[PDB]
Amino acid sequence: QVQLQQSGGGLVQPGGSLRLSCAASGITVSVNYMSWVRQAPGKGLEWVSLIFAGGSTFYADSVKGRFTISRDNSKNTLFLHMNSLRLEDTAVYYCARDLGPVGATDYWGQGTLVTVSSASTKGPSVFPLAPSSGTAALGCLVKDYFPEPVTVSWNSGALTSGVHTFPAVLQSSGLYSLSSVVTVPSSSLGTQTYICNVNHKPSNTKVDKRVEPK
Amino acid sequence: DIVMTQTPATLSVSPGERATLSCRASQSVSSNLAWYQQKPGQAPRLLIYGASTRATGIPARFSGSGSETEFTLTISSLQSEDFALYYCQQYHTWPPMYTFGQGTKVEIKRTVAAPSVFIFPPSDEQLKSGTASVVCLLNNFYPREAKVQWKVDNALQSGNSQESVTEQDSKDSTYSLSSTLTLSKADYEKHKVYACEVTHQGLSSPVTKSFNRGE
Amino acid sequence: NLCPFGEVFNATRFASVYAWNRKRISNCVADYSVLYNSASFSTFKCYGVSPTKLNDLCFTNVYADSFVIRGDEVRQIAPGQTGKIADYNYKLPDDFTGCVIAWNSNNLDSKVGGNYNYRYRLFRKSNLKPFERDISTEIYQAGSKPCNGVEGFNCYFPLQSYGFQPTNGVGYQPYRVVVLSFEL
Ligand SMILES: *[C@@H]1O[C@H](CO)[C@@H](O)[C@H](O)[C@H]1NC(C)=O
Repeated sequence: QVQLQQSGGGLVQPGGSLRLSCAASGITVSVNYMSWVRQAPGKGLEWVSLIFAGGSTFYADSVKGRFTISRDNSKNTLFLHMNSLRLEDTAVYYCARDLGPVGATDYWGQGTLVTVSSASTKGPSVFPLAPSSGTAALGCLVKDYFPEPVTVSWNSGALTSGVHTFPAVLQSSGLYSLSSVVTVPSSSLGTQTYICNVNHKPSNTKVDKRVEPK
Repeated sequence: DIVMTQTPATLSVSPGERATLSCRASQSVSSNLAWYQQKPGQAPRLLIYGASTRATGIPARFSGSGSETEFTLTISSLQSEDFALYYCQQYHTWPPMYTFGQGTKVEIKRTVAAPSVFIFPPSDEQLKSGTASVVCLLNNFYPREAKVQWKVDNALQSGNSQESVTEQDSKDSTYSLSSTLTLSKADYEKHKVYACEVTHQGLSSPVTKSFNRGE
Repeated sequence: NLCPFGEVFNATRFASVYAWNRKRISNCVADYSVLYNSASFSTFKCYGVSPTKLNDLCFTNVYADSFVIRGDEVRQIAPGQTGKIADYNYKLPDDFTGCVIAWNSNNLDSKVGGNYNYRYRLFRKSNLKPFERDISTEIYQAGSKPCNGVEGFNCYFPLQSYGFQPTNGVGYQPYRVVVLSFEL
């Protein structure tokens, strides 16, 4: 079939090296224009490098001297060697076959994420958010953890309606911070108990925290 | 590089209506332009190439037009599966590179909805660590455009908060905003009143929800 | 005898870069110092020899290559260069001994609505040897499924036409190129 399966992504310290793979199916890498496109989290797409079928290699000005594109005809796999990584290079990297005016960039890879940071797997810190004075609202605060993700549920999944789990935010301390709230009728406050279930598989952290007003 | 500018940044359309997306190039790219659709968590998918040629397997409701510096992607009848991000791409500089537009988010349209504003003071378990995180919540509002102004004793706080917006809800198609005001425990007692101003299209006046430290 | 350079530079029609013309001239004399100071040429770079001292040297044959590319691709007509033109159309050797002449031809080769006569090779399995000419129009087999000379998916015509309009940018406007190489 026509497939561009990727691999090799993960966590890398700033300045180190990481090599990405782009296994091709049905499409011959050594006979096509093969490029590497990265997309910063929440930003647009950026072209990184490109190799010709004849062996010519071109790179963007932001990765020149640090990145190296290559291929292996026997395995039919495109590669990208990333050196001297920094906080810039943290993005989701795609590989794609390009056709210019004969089909543009038709087939893409599924994407492999490259995260560049310098912090071990720290467990989260779950703090409650008590409601104050129509309906009320309460939630939990999952602060200072690394890396993504953290799964937060309420009443072990028994409370689905009215829950909003916000995406994490990368604070300047390198760690993450996530918020999860839920609006409930103000009547069932003392009768119905609320417990948020925070799980952190990387650090192996499972904490249940009770939320109640002051 | 040739700069690609897409307009609008966000397009709110109802299913069945027509969606029109523009993309302007800083320099002439003739007809060397492509359009892509990208759903959350998925790779981009080619829709149009050569400014107007549909890719293989793309429904007939998609159509591209334009040349030189102005281009347009048109979805004649928007379907529920068509709500995603859309990117244009010039490849007149393809001999080596190519540039994308910043993207246009097509989302389900709905009536203006005012946000329910809640404010949460920092917990006691956190104050024992040295930091105090004040949290303000905007729940189930529309559109996404909503400004959150942190007032500490009626002093605007800049460079102190971080916001966070959710995707469109599956049933009400609204958003939820979470701004977190983090500061040191020492600086938490240097002030008294912690507020949270909220300006939104569904509010005739900016709504403020505040509290007093120790009340 | 004098070198018939007027038939090369002042030629009414130039060839596409994928099928670059070559004019073999048989040991003549010419005032190369006159061509250098001519304001008609916007690009004139010689390698391995100076432009003024060309009339002070001798050779068996001087080859006059001629083609048309866009402005941005003029920088590829040089030793040790890569790109769509240097790899798949016209390649100069790393030890090139000669000169590279080029001038804007927007008033000549650009037509309102596009002049699509000039073409270039877009697909090729490997780069070109120096001074190699590839004019094959066989359908480029990009996948494992052969093409049988039929365009389609993974089956592309290896040539693409230049879009030369007068309103194009200088990097995309047509530039006529003449390369002089010598043989001792
Ligand atoms: C082309 O012809 C003009 C006169 O028509 C002459 O001035 C010019 O030098 C010629 N160019 C060359 C390269 O001989």
